[PDB]
Amino acid sequence: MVRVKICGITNLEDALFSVESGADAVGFVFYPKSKRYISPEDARRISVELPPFVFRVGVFVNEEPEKILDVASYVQLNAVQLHGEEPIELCRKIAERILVIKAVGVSNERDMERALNYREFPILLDTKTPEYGGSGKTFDWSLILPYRDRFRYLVLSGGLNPENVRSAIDVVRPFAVDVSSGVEAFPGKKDHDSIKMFIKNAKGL
Amino acid sequence: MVRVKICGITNLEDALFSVESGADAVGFVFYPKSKRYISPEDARRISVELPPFVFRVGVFVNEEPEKILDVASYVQLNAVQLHGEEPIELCRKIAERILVIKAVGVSNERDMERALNYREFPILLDTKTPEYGGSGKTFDWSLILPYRDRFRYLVLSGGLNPENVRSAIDVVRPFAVDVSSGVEAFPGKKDHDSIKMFIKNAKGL
Repeated sequence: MVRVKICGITNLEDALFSVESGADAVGFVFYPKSKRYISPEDARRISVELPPFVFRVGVFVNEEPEKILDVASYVQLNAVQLHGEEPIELCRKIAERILVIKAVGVSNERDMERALNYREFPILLDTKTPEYGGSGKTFDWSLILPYRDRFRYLVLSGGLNPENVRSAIDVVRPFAVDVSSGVEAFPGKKDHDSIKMFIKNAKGL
Repeated sequence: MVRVKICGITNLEDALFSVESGADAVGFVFYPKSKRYISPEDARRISVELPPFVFRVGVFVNEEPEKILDVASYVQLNAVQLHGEEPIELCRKIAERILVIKAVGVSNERDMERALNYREFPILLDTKTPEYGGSGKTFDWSLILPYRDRFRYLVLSGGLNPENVRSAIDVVRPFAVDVSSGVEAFPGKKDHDSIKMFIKNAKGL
């Protein structure tokens, strides 16, 4: 069965609803220019309130290493998602202290070739970018297939929503699936019926 | 749906099988006198290999605080399970840095009253002790019921096995369920068919 991360959580109620509906991880965006940004202090409040067995992931975009580690210990993150153009050296330094997921933008196979240099880390494939946080009237999920067994663990991301998750999962059969705006009411606020349906469809409940 | 932690993991293959069968957390026992003991070094090897979105919990029994924190950062644990007679002060100090689950032995309601002093932390109720790591031709799960809503998150433990999990869960409706010997081939080695059935029955798959 697939794991599900709900990203862009900005408030306690959305986080708790996610956990109770079956989400395995919640994500906090620590990138200042994001509309889904949450301060380490606001995030800490939420993290501390959440139950065990649910990953708290912090999203950073080209943040300097020392700051990433300080926010992680403060907010008590379980993993760091490096979503910029961080070099493997930076990734390897962070990995000495906390688990790192390297996010890579992907739109064609040259991007998948770039992704293969990071194969030592769990990879989050952020499909069809920039545009927004993801999206497409279904990205050709099959183009990722020939590279699937080259990675240890794969998290599918970008444009996933309640109507298209199952298809994406059937094709790729990833370890996890990730979503932010595909289950939003508006920027920073989740739509509960959407989170419910997304998890039900992704997991086959 | 309930979360499932498989405790007493001593080897990589048992851990990976647990994750792939649906377990949400794996537990490493760092109590030297346990037959399921694993050194921080051996545990680190396994932790580093596991995918994200799966909790690594470390089990300590009356260990001094500084040593608990060192093993946690070294092995990259996501939570600490204090399974001795640790006072709330020790629990509160550890909690400043990493999530803590307080395990409490429970056989009657005086024990549940003792458990209520730790209600600020997620509680693991270790039913019917000492004897072994748990057990009973079903502990009267219903005695925990009147105390259920006093705790934030509850992890049911002790004597759970593939045949009795559903019943225990129906009665209490805990956040999680925990098992070690109920899915073992012998001390330290898991039986894969048992892990499979336990998770399938606990989660209703």
